[PDB]
Amino acid sequence: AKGVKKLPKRKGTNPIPRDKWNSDDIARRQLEQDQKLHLTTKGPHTGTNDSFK
Amino acid sequence: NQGGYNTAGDIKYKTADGVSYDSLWNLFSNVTDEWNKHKSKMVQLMTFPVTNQTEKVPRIGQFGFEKASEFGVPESKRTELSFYQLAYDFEDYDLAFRYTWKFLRDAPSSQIKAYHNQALQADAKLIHRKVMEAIFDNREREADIEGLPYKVYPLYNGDNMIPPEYNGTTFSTGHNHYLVSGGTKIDSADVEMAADHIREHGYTEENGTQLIAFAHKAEIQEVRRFRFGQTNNNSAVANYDFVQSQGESPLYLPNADGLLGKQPQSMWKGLRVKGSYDDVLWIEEPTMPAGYVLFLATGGTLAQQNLVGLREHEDAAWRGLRQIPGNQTRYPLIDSFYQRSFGTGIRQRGGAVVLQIKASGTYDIPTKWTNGGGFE
Repeated sequence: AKGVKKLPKRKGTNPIPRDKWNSDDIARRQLEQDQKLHLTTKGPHTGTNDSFK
Repeated sequence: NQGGYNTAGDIKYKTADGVSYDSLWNLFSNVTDEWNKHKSKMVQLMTFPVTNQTEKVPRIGQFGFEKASEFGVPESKRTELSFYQLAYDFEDYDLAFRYTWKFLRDAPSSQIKAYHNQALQADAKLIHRKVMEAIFDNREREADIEGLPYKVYPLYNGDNMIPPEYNGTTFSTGHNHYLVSGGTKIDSADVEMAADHIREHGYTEENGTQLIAFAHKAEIQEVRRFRFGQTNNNSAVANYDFVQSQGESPLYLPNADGLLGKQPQSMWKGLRVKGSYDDVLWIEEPTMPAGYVLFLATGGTLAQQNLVGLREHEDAAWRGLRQIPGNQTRYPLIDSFYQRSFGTGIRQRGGAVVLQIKASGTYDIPTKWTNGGGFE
């Protein structure tokens, strides 16, 4: 067979290029773990409010 | 509006050409209103029913070993926790329907049913206004809940909250999401600035979000003219190009070097999409005031929950729109009330941006959504 591969070219609309990285995938996977760091509470209905901003 | 008791003398029987007013009122007695369905859909996709949670609990410190010895013992290790919460407003609203005994004897039943159908549409207008001014009014509100004071919040507004650090970028006090464009017409630097003000807090396309922009026709007709490397308004140069949604009017592709963007689908969330610039989808929003754009994050890891929390009364007997029997009855005068009570607040203070197109100075709240201004 021929040794040359034809490169792909820009179609009429072509997606925005965004660099994939390993450090960005670590940060992405960490954030979907950090998204479990919440507790359900009794809300403002406690006769105290000192945990509220 | 028009008001007071309904009286004999307000009753019309037939038109000058002999059509009965009962038949005319019977057009309005049962129909849903397309505009108040749209306003109800904007509430449905822009709100969540409030539930009680902490904000994200900050992570504990991490340990490290020490090089051992044959005689000594190592040093001791420790950590500590912290957490916080946010609150939501609440208020009561009511309307009246007062009549005379002659009016209820003589008036067509279709007029009474039309007045009831109009009360349900007065509720839709109220809830919509109160959701939108939770976003567009950039002022902090006090609320009292069980007799204690609380603070309830807009988006970041130049206040003393510091947004949490993300990927090693740390924010200051004075962080803000009520932005002024610095020019009479929108440009691509305004759009890219505003979308990056969201995406610096997380909320990125790699985290699986979609950004949406809701805008008036006068700003969409500028944005759809952005093309890569060309000059816009205010001497900005576009870094992307606007790609039409698949359902728009046909367009010639300008170059063999094709458009820098993916083509959007026809609709998002049952709303029609104009197109996309950067990765944000643009929606022609008829409710939007002229000089303003709302940018909003959605989906992915961080935005599974809609922007504005709706708080209703804690007891089911006081939730929803209710009819109260009223305290003039049968003769000579009749009275009846509608009552609803609810309120609003934002949890995700960075999940959206409001951009105002004006030449210079501070942000102005849209008059139709100033918090004290009315009930529509």
